[PDB]
Amino acid sequence: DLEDNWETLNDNLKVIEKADNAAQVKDALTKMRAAALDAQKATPPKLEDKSPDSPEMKDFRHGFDILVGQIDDALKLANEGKVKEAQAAAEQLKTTRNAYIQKYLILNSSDCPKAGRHNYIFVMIPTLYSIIFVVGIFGNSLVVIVIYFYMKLKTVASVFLLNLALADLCFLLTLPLWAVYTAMEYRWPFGNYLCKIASASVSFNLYASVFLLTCLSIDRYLAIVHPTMLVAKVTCIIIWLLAGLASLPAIIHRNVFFIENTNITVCAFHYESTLPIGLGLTKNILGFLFPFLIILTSYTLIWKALNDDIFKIIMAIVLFFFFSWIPHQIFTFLDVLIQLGIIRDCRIADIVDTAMPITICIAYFNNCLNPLFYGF
Ligand SMILES: CCCc1nc(C(C)(C)O)c(C(=O)O)n1Cc1ccc(-c2ccccc2-c2nnn[nH]2)cc1
Repeated sequence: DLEDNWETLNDNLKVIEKADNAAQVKDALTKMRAAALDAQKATPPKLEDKSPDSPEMKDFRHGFDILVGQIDDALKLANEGKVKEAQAAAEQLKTTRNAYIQKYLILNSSDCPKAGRHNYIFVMIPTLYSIIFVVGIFGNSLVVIVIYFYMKLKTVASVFLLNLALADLCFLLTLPLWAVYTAMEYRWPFGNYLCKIASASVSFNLYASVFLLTCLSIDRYLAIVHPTMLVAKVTCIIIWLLAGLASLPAIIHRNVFFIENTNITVCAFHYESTLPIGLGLTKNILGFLFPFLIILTSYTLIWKALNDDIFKIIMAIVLFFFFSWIPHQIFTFLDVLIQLGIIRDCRIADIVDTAMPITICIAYFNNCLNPLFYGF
């Protein structure tokens, strides 16, 4: 935990400022020495695709030798019983802290920084996120309990729809963190752990859902074109594995970063060959093309052929879900043209950046209205 180490140091360093005697100084200094060594083992935000033996990481750890070496000589004063002398030596860690934020914790400024910053986006988006949240909680909470009661896990279709309800709940728990994020004019108070798991949870919902809907399609194809409860459950737990592993880029590259040397802290992806677009497009093929073709060719048969009740809900979930992702896939494509440097105009950037939040709501609006399709 590298953020906690800096919190431990910055908190202890303030105990030195308000100190009285050498014992109180040493007690705080001895704890700061431990956190530097614990930090020196860690990997910083910007050095993700580099080895522990890289010259970048050798420089990371050398910075924390300069830290520990400075904490040594300050301790030497506190062992001798020199408080006012030691209090000065501890202020040398402020230049190390400053040096550190500049090198690893500042996101490289775009040409169009303010693009997307509009007041209505910071009131519209959170209140949308709030509605999607609480409706979706009571919505998908009702669906799981009626599956235990009424359906009682009778069908093979029933189990995939129970899983989809749970996958929607896992997503919804996190939303409050993005609601306020956007309400705070894009700044993230919740730290670096939650930056990752809350970003891994929305990628999850995309992979989980589409794999679950692929199974609902393949199920309804097999169930009434060529008329396995154990195998369905074996699939569902394997879907969670692949959706977790597909969301593993959210855990690796997401970090809380400052911007342009300011107070406000953003929870952004680090991109850093240009294979991040080359393999940033393999999510679209495996997300869209692999399921979409299988799911179209699944239903185009059984719709034309045709049991009926469960087909009506799955069709409505499937058609909406994919129609919802068209608006966003258009603008996230456009955003990749902006990131690459293909398109310059900041007025165009502004349009894409302001559109993005809205298109994201639409893509994840299904998590609260999927329960409404069960009603029917
Ligand atoms: C439902 C997501 C809510 C959300 N809204 C926003 C903004 C644009 C500020 O309004 C953000 C945001 O970019 O930080 N988020 C997090 C987020 C978005 C997409 C993804 C995502 C979705 C699919 C595939 C990959 C990712 C992803 N992972 N890491 N980075 N993007 C992950 C987290």
